[PDB]
Amino acid sequence: ESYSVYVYKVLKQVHPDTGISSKAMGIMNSFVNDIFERIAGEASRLAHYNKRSTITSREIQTAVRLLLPGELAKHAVSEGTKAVTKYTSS
Amino acid sequence: ESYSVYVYKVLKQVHPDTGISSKAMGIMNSFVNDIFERIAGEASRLAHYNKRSTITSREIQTAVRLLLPGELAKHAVSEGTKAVTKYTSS
Amino acid sequence: RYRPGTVALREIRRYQKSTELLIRKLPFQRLVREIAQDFKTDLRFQSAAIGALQEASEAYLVGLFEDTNLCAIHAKRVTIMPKDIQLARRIRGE
Amino acid sequence: PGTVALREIRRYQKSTELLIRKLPFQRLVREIAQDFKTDLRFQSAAIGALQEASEAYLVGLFEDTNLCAIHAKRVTIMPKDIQLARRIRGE
Amino acid sequence: DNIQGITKPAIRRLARRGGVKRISGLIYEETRGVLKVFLENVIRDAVTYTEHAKRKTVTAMDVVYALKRQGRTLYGFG
Amino acid sequence: NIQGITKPAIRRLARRGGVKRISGLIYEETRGVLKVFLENVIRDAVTYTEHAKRKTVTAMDVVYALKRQGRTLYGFG
Amino acid sequence: KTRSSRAGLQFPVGRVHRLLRKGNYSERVGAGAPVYLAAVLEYLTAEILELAGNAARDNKKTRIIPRHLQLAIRNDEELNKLLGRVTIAQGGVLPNIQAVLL
Amino acid sequence: KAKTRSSRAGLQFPVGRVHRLLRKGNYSERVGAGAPVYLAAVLEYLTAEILELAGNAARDNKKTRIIPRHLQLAIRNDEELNKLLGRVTIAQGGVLPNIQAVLLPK
DNA sequence: TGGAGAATCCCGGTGCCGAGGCCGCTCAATTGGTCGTAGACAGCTCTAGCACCGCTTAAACGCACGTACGCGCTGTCCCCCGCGTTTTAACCGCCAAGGGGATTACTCCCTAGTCTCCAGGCACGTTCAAGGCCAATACATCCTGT
DNA sequence: ACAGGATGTATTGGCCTTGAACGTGCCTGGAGACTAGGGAGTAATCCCCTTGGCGGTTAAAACGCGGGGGACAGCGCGTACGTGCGTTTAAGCGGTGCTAGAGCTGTCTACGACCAATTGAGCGGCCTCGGCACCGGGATTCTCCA
Repeated sequence: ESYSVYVYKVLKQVHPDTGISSKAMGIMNSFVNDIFERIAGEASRLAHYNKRSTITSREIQTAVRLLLPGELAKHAVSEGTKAVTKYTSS
Repeated sequence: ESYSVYVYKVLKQVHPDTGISSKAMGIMNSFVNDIFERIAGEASRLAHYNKRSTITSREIQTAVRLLLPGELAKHAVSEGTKAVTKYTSS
Repeated sequence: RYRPGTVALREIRRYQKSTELLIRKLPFQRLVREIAQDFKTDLRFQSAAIGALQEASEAYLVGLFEDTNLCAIHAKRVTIMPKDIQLARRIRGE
Repeated sequence: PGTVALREIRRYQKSTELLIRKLPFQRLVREIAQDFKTDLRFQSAAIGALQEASEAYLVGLFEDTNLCAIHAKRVTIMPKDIQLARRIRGE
Repeated sequence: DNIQGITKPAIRRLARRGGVKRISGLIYEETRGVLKVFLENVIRDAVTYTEHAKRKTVTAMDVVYALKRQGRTLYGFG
Repeated sequence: NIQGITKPAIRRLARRGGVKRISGLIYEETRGVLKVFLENVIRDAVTYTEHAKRKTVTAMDVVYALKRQGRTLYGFG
Repeated sequence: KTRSSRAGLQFPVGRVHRLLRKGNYSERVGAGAPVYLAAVLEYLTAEILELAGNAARDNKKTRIIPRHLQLAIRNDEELNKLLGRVTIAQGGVLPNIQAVLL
Repeated sequence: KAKTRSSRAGLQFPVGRVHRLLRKGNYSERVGAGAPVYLAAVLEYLTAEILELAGNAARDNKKTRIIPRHLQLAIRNDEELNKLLGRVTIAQGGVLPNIQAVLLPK
């Protein structure tokens, strides 16, 4: 189980004419795994501090604001909220 | 919920004629909570790495070896093994 | 009249033997609130929160000063300069 | 002495290959591991990871050592510089 | 404004506990800037924690969590 | 086996670090530092290996040890 | 039909939900959290890949190698702050020679 | 008839409370019978070590009560405890007396 | 020296090997239905964070002087650098032989879940021995003229 | 080197307040005895992959020599920071009054966990062809001298 297909689709969206080697795709998989672990751990910690049993979108938003720096966090929050609104409208 | 009673019992075992203040007791409680969290997190990660769903004394032993320095680890392992043996035999 | 350096060593000995806070409390509280105003308005603070902030800040500054003093003796000097703070923070990753 | 040294700095900061021979490193790793467990087997990718990490660590340490040396108004690096960098790093 | 309440004698006292014997005249401004940056980071994290909990008051636990997030654990405040 | 880390190799590592001039006592110091680093990492990796009752040290073990020391490595699993 | 199509994403929403439910993070997981996490991960990957592709295009190359990823990460302040304690295999270093040495 | 699990293991730390804290921190789905007996023993040993050192530090100052200064001195004068608590700040602890040799009078 | 002589960059050829596309299959994601409990909201109580006032005195500020130290300059010498033989051993390709990593099936015993009982730990309400404080005082320490 | 001399500094002895240690009720949380299901401890097998040995080539390591640049010590000068005193400023301490907001309780609902079918998205192999690395071959460009 890896993230190769999705990284490839994102690459073809951003750069429709550039390929990627097999030793860079491992770097990208490691990157995704590390960021997932960071965000999930922070969200779990936030839920534990407040005596809650559920991880919601609010926890993920707060974890993103706590981990990511500066102007990355704002764009990440915008993308997340847009995705959730689109999912709920569907 | 705190660890004051047990810290006091250990104190009167090692130093029968010495007392403790309140801020020192707060520091001791923080210390116990911190080390508990460290060992529990390491044991959880060890269980997740090997695709097991239980935290046994084996994971606690390995976490103690990974976290404590040098002779402290050896003495902690000895104490834990003695406690588990005495518990099982009774 | 004591020579230049004696009172400094005496003060080092005095302040390395005590555990009290070295910054005044009201000015630190005002600074904390002023910094907090740029994140959220109408904020209230518990006393223990500002106490914790003061403890952490003073510990951080003392450690940074120890590293800064180590950087100055490496250059054959006894006077700390901003370059020493800048080098220590660069090596620390800050 | 400036010319060849500067050329080598330019050359080695443009490449990405390993800078330590691989047979000696394997022997060093295996010799160190003997003091923890006897009759140990290594994968051919564990040693590569160890070497990558070691080289990155050493290059960063030398980057810090150079800063200390320049702080002392020198162009040569000395053991005192490594020691100061490691003390400030918390190692 | 309020950064000037961190006075020169206070910084000299802090440097004496770090074992410094002689201090230059340009140290004080640098120290004030460093302290401002450190406080900004810690207070930002603590206020984020406070906002998540739907509260209007910053508590000591928020500061402890923030400091431990920044890798500076503090004993004695809970 | 520590002498297999040669003077030319340490010079190359210093050149990648942007170093112009090197003293003659640097090489032994570098050897010692490398030994300490390797000892810590390998101890943690073999501790991960003894758990799970294996006899072969894997790459994921060294990855876990490096992560546990705050030296996360990408590209090996 | 797929939970990724309803959110306009290319990252798997179901797999993230499975990984959240079996990693011992909480007892319950809400229905919006996988979507948020997948969107954030997709955004970060897109950022890194854009910068790396630009770095590869600066040279006359049409493939991304780890060197381009390293050059992209170190030349951006935000990504450098995020990935500050991470080592990339076969990435090298940024070429910088300090003055006074010339 | 009832006997505590700490009396069975010869401990002073609460095995029953550690068991509850292990099942409510989301560390696994099942917890073994001997894990809280091992963890409690380790915690008790570490507490006893720190308390012994701090009590000696307090007796060396003609005092009969431990204060944070004694804990800080004990932690920073021991090579292994210092490594275990190298990134920890102790409130009202202060620092270790240390002046560099070059700064002393000639 | 603005003339040499290596270093580097720019040009095609090329070939090879690794990325990218195509097809068969299985297992994990989607859908529909139900349930029980976690989170949401309203009403209530009362603790604690904020704000003002006046006095007192401990720090903060300011000022002038003289000294120790930062910084630049110069000289010596020795130790790193660069270069041309020899000499060592890493690297590569090939073959050979078990150790042990990785699955799979069967079975038992260990951990979760429930109900009942009961004692260990927590919140209050006195008290009397630590430790901080104040004069009072004999030593240990710094600086300087001789 | 040394001997007064003013100063900081380590000793007692006596009061003397608060906080540390103790004793009581009582209310949850820990413990005891069953029951039932699946996690994991054991065997057994297959085949990947690790280790070991060997011959040949050649790129890299080692060794020695000769010379210049850089580290380090000594000296002089001048700026600026330490020391001590007299003058302002605001931190600190109480006391009072006032809400804003945090913590707890009760009830009702909608959201998330299970569970059983079902089908297509995503690895796994198998090809196939161009990016890229390499390989010469000129063209162009940095360092040092009459």
